[PDB]
Amino acid sequence: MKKLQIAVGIIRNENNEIFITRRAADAHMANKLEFPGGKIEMGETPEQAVVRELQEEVGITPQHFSLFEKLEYEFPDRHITLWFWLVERWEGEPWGKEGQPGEWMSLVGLNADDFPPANEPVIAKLKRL
Ligand SMILES: Nc1nc2c([nH]c(=O)n2[C@H]2C[C@H](O)[C@@H](COP(=O)(O)OP(=O)(O)OP(=O)(O)O)O2)c(=O)[nH]1
Ligand code: NA
Ligand code: NA
Repeated sequence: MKKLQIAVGIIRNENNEIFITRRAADAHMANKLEFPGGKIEMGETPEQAVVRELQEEVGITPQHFSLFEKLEYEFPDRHITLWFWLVERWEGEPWGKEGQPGEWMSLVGLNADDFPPANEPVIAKLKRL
């Protein structure tokens, strides 16, 4: 099975809300809630990837973020490594720049069942911040 490196951004505002998008019906992990992000490309670092992905997907430039969690997940047909970046400062206002659903969700109200299963320990970790 193919093995991908994925960089995602946990976009947290000052009211402890997270900017969460929903994946398309024909995507892998279809219809799931997600942190915006995507594939790290050849020639780019994980730090560069999360910046580029958040610019493409939601129209913000992260600054002074940090690695919140790195983990491996074996899906039924693919293995990925997920780089979860905590993004607490950024330029711009996040929106559905690719036409995807996107909105602010209270951290305490997040339900891990709504996300890909790889996100479960990260969501649990965020809720103890
Ligand atoms: N973006 C994102 N992906 C996640 C999360 N949790 C999780 O297991 N994934 C998985 C789903 C996918 O298998 C993979 C992300 O791939 P993607 O479809 O977002 O990649 P991409 O946008 O770069 O794809 P492409 O259209 O550029 O080719 O990581 C998450 O919180 N955010
Ligand atoms: Na991508
Ligand atoms: Na993506």
